[PDB]
Amino acid sequence: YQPTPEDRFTFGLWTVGWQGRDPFGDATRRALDPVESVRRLAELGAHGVTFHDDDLIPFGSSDSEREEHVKRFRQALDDTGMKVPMATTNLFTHPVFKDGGFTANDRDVRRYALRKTIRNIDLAVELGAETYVAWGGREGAESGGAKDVRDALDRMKEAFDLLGEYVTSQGYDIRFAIEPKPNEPRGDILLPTVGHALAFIERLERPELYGVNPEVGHEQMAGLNFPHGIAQALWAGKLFHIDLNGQNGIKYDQDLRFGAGDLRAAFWLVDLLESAGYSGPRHFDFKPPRTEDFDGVWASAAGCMRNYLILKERAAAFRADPEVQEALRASRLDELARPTAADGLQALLDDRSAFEEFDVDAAAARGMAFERLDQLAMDHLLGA
Amino acid sequence: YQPTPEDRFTFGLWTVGWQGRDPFGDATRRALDPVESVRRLAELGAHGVTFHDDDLIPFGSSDSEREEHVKRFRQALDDTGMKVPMATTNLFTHPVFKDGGFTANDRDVRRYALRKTIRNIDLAVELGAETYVAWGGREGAESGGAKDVRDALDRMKEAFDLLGEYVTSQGYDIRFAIEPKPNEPRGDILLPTVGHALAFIERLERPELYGVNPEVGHEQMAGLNFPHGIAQALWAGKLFHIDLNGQNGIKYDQDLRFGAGDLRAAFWLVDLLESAGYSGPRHFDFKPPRTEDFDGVWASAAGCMRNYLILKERAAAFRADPEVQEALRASRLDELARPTAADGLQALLDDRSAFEEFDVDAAAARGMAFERLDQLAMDHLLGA
Amino acid sequence: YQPTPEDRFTFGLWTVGWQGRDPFGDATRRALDPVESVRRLAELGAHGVTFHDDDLIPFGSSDSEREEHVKRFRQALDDTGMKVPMATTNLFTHPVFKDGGFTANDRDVRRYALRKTIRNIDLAVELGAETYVAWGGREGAESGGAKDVRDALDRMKEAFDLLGEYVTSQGYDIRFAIEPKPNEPRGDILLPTVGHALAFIERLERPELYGVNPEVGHEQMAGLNFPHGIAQALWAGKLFHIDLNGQNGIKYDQDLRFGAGDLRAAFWLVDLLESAGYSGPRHFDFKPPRTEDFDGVWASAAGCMRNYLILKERAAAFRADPEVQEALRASRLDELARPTAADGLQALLDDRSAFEEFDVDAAAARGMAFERLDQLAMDHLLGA
Amino acid sequence: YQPTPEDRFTFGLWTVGWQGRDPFGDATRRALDPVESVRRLAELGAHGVTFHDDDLIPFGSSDSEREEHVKRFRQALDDTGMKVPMATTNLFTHPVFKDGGFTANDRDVRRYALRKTIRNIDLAVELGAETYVAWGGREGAESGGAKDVRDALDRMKEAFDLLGEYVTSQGYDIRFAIEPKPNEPRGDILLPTVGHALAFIERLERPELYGVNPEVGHEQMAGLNFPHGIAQALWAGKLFHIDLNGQNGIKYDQDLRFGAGDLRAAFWLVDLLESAGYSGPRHFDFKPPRTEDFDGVWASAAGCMRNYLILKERAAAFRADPEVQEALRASRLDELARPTAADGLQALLDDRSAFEEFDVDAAAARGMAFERLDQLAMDHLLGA
Ligand SMILES: [Mn+2]
Ligand SMILES: [Mn+2]
Ligand SMILES: [Mn+2]
Ligand SMILES: [Mn+2]
Ligand SMILES: [Mn+2]
Ligand SMILES: [Mn+2]
Ligand SMILES: [Mn+2]
Ligand SMILES: [Mn+2]
Repeated sequence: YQPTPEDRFTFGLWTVGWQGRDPFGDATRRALDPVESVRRLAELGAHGVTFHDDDLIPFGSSDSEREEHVKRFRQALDDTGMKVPMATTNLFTHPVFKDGGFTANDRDVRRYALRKTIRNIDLAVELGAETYVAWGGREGAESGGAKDVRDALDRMKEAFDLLGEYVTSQGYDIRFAIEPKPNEPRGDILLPTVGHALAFIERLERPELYGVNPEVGHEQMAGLNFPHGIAQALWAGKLFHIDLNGQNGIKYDQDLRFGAGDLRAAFWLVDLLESAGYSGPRHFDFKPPRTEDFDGVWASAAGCMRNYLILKERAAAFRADPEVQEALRASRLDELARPTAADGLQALLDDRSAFEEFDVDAAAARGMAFERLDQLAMDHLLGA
Repeated sequence: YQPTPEDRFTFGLWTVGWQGRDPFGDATRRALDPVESVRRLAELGAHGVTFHDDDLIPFGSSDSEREEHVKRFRQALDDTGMKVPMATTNLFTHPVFKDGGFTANDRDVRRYALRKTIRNIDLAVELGAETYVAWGGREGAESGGAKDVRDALDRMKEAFDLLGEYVTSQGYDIRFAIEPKPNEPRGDILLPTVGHALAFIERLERPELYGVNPEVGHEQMAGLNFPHGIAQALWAGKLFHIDLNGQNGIKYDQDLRFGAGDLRAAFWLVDLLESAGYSGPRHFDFKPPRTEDFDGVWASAAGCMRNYLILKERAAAFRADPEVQEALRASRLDELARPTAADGLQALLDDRSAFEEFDVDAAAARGMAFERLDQLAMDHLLGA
Repeated sequence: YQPTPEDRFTFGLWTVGWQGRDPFGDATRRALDPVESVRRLAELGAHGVTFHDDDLIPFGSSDSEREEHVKRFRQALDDTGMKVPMATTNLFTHPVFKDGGFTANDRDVRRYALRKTIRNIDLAVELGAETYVAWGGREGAESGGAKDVRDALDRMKEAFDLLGEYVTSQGYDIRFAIEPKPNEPRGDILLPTVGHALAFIERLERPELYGVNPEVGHEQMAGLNFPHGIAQALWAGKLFHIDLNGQNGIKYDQDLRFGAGDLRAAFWLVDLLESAGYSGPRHFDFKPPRTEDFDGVWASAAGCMRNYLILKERAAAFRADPEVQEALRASRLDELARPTAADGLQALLDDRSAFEEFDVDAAAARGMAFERLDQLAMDHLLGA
Repeated sequence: YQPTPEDRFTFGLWTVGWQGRDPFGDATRRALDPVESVRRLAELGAHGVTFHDDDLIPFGSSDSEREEHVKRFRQALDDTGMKVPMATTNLFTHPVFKDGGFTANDRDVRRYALRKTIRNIDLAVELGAETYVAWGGREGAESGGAKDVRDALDRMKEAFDLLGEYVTSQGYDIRFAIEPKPNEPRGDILLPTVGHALAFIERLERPELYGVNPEVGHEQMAGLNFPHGIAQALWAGKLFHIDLNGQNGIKYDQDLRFGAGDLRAAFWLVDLLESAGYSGPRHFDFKPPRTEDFDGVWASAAGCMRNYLILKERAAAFRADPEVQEALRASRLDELARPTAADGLQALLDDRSAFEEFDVDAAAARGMAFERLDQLAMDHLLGA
């Protein structure tokens, strides 16, 4: 279960580099030089790294400091063969963003948020990133009067439309991936789920330039089924990036290593990504727990990839097993894939087998055989 | 706080008529004749009633029994002046629907589900309903292998497209309202939130014929902010119906009377409906608790309307209060409503006040004054 | 992974016998004769069965009907070698219990609830049960004024005290196991968690006669860690029975087969039961999903036991692995087991190594190595 | 609704003094001098302040710095008439506590945690505090192997027993109040609810010296009913302190001002505290949102007290209303307060009205009238 380049595993600088600050505790680890993280991740078999502007370039850097940080980072990438497939903006840490970036009530803040973003899109392109994530962690409210959501969605559409105009005007080959989250750090976050973000994208001027960046933990913070949401994103053709991690139910954002948390959901997610032929990077947005020293940081990172690969093997074995294929037919998964009424509406209307002569009791007596199927899936997951 | 016809309060037959069966208990009340419910609701000041096919016409009725049930119902409506603004299909109670209606794995069931629906659309039109709700409570799964969600969404789009074709071919003035719910009775339900349903609608052949029917409790079962979801539905122009009730957090679907549950969310919801000028019926999908006899049934129903009207008065007083209007300006809600960059992208790019000369620390020092605003809102809610 | 008698797997009649009624759907399966369930469970390798009074004897039976039902059941038990280790009362299904049994506001109902219980304790003893469960599913409220909880806890203590007096007066070798649940079917249930039930027991007249009957799903409906709660029950010496099943987070009570739901929690639970030497039956309180016919019922039951046995093997392999034993020392689990201050208070107070000479920064630098440990646990669980 | 000294409202230094650091954001406010917070709180009508050791004395202070900080604080208290009813230890912020204080796996850390605590108990007594809170926010785990909970509970009992020995040996008039929380900052926290803490206390050597310090938000993070848990604490005689704030459901610990969050639960809590005659301080453990400047800090604090007083008036009006008193009898709350069987077990056993002649159907027909009662409560809450 040793990772390879084709596996395309990627990590945020802010993941392994998380110093361990939490709402109730100080840092437990020293800051990492992004150069060291690139080296260490490459040695573990990662394919690439991602960044927030402020992870790579200290906030408020001069042009000359900016240049030197980027230079050093590029040398590490060249030294290791690591790629930079995705970048994003930090529009959440600095106090100025306490009520939002793109949907701050203060118009001057909204404009500043756009200018910060646009500066880093230029950098992202310079580094070869083809995806630009946006997680509006500060867009939202703690109280009902603080944020008129219709006006906020107008400001959010305005901002993304301006960004689409900018990338189009520059001829850039980059697309955006909007990351939902239901809450934390705001009491409620705008675009709280995969669904709300998919729906919002359809109202943008250039919808083709935007997709979702769903995160395992975030949908689970709403008690939603993350494989189901990914399936809807896939169905819509909007899965432009994914964040992989673990989460134990409805609570604060834990960002556990991938595999931890809801293990059966991790299994079904890998099954779906691999079955659908998803071609994007398998990106980890996780935090080694603050209990850990650097050895545990690298162990946690390695474990992300290991778990993905173990689940990939098990899901593959599940789908290739003739007994599972038989069970899937027994449960009528083949029938679900066939059109209800390719014969068309009139034919349906005139088909007495769909109504007057439909034997409801005979149909109702038919078992779905879902338990046997799911125990086959469990046996495969556990290698039993 | 006495309801009037213009208030347009409506109730499902299945609401006050709920006999009190729950997962662990038998009925506590006798079945109600829909005629009696129409009479009683009218006496309380309701404007109309809604129905599932199977609430009005016992499942498996002959044509002559069908005719007589509808006749009796129409006499009660004519006797009282009650309207029937909305109808829907029961695609969840009968065993044949145990794996779904429109997304059942069995194709014969999917066709039967469409034919059942289409029959009741004809009835709904005969009774004057302009909205046709669809709550796919059985669409989903308990286990991961049981339901391929991409195939299920294909079958779901197929079904709604056929229904759109049918209403178009008949020249009917009816529109559909899809009701999300995250779970219960399936382990996970497809289209689990307002967002997922909005997104799904945009993929239908005739999107203009479909909106959402969000329910207070259902979004709350995912710990989501129901006023926020309604705001997004409004923003999209897709709020075609609403279900009002109460829910105490993330747990089974309680369907408490409106006002109960999250009271502050009820306040903010009423504020939003009234401020936006929502013109649809204020429909209650609630269940008088099984502890109650018929006197308590009618008390619970009355309480739905009373709470709506008390919250309407308080929200109106909040928005009309010059001190609140001052607080809203202090918190920059006026600024949120103004375009970020009506000057356009280039102007933004060339505006040094948005970047080089933006004083982040001065901006960050500015308080949002949201606490004073929210205590004004609380004072208004409580009449303090 | 074939079950044996020493495995002591037991099932409620109401588990495999669940006809599939849910809040939104009719039964999907016919009623099972308890005789058939005993036969079928024995063929799968179960050790015994448990019952509610009303599962074995239809409510309202005459003495002669009572005798004949018990006779038939006893013949099946004798035919199969199945045991009856536990019984309980149905104080939740009949309408009379809509506000509770022991804590109903109506005193006449409370007395009736006690008499119903006492009748079935006599039967339980006749059948050899040594544990008598009590799940007060109707004890609680939907609204705040309906139930004064201090008075309710007085009535609850009164009832259990009377039951303790009764078993003592009869010389019966039976102990009680109180089953917490946070909600459903009441909006909030009294004694909502393992903790609240442990605390309540300590106030009873004869605390030694009462323990907890925790259920996996029930603690998870509060987002609690079920292995942690079991550990506290074990620590207190109060784990008198356990209910095993699966649950996918904070939602309605799903009662999935054991292993389903939170798989990693199932692993840690089995590890704890086996490591602690728990000697009670491994009882399943689960419901085969209503999608299933009888073949799927028996498959689901078999799967409960299979998953328990697969997890037992993996946990055993984890604890026996010298590499895990090394990791556990690396993480200082050995140190957690040693007294903080067996030297006593004064010695602690006078120990400069505990304060003036304690190097906080050196201590803080020490990693806990928990990630490596947990990846060893994951590898063992998955057989990787 | 102006607060008075008899109202006994108290605040933690760390509440109004919270600088606004969250998991995703830097401080938005400068640090407050505890002297200024004492002055400002007194001007708002608070009765007193509480502290963690590290809120009053910077961690690592010399004896002379310690003395000067305490001196300044005592002058402000004397200047204002403010009291210090409660103190506590910070055993969560410093890295050394990343795996716990009293239940850290490292024994040297456990001893250090005890010595830190004991030092501040001496200070607490010097300042007149009669209650000493303990919130073990770091006691727990993110993974299953990291923490053997039985061993941890042994270490936790050891620590509290040593503290009880210490206060007894010194002749101090101080009692402990253990604060449960279900999670955050650990994945699961030991003693996660009021119930688990009540149960744990009963196993200590000197149980009379320990009670609970329940926090509104914390029980709500488990979706529990906070008034119910308080009622059980009251019933047990163990409510030694309370933390008041707001929380919007199952999510991260929000610490909103009291009244915010679940308003109806705030109503029922105040009703219960006032009806039971609770005599402890009404302590607020809340955080003004980081959106706010200092004006909003003081507004938020004022709002805590205002909401408590508005709810007190409404609850009082509810209980004094003859119509409510009539409704409470109609719902049989009087009967719930009367013994089930003061006649004793034998009498119960011989009472044919409790069994053979109990008319279940007549009893079951009786409505509980809970909806009318709850609408009276709602009308009172809203002043309608
Ligand atoms: Mn996250
Ligand atoms: Mn992410
Ligand atoms: Mn509902
Ligand atoms: Mn509804
Ligand atoms: Mn259950
Ligand atoms: Mn159970
Ligand atoms: Mn808190
Ligand atoms: Mn607290």
